[PDB]
Amino acid sequence: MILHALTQYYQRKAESDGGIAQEGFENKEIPFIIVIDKQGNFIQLEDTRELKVKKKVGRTFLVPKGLGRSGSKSYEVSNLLWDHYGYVLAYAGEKGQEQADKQHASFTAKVNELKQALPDDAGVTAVAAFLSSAEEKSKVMQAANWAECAKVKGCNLSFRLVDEAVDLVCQSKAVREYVSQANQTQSDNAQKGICLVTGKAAPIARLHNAVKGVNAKPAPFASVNLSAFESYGKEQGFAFPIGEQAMFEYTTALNTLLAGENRFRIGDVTTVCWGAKRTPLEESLASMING
RNA sequence: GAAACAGGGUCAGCUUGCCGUAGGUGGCAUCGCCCUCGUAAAA
Repeated sequence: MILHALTQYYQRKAESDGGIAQEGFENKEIPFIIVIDKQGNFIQLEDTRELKVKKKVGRTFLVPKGLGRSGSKSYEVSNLLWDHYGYVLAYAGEKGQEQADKQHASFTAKVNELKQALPDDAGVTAVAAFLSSAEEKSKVMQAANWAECAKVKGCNLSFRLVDEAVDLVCQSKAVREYVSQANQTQSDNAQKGICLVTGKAAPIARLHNAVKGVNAKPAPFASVNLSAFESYGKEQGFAFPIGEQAMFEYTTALNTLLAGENRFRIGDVTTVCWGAKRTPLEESLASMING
């Protein structure tokens, strides 16, 4: 009942003010956010990096998912608004600026289609004009704040537009409904059965969402990657069919648990710990008592 | 839901006195004493 249980807990977190990502997001940490007006052009640069024992990568913002780069044609894929410096600002960082430019090229296009698919939000218009006039930040990326010089702890920056100061353009309502309906449409495009978890016919998710914490590297919960494990011609990640919506559900539930206090990580075997009726008052304890 | 290695090896070694010494001693009557006796045996 592994995956089904994970899904149960995701449902609990969603329904119980747990503030988990809503089917359409990941709580990616933004090292710093560019504050913009209707034209941006470096209205301000806030650095969010101020955090715990180390100078971390910002405040936890349930921004759209990391669409993942996966190497070769990295620049083609670009996260929705929050993204890599070369994608967003076309900051050089190194000779890998040309690719960054291409990164920027697609990121712009992404933002541009974000404007085209979702107009009437000042944020996307703002970032579009921002991309047009990134020179205003071409100085700022060495004027206000820095990216720790290769691709580290300043990378994965994002955009916040002035006049709200607390809500990221990524997590802005308008952009949110866009990304949710987009996750719905692209899902509708793909095949439609069957969930291993909800058991309903639903979009099968290739590339399970790489839950983070058990391995040192964030790792797939279940990714039939190598060719042999590819069992019955389902051939990569359909080998296991799980509803992509439910894929999100459980992978986020697992991520939260793995990052929650419930991680009594005995040596290798990290051990999350649910409660079907969440908050059974033992869930928080179960690590403290076995660890 | 077939085919699938825990694997290919890895001195516990190297070496180290249980020793240097250390009275069983000093010493203490076997004693004090006691009839083999009373006796029957020259065929």
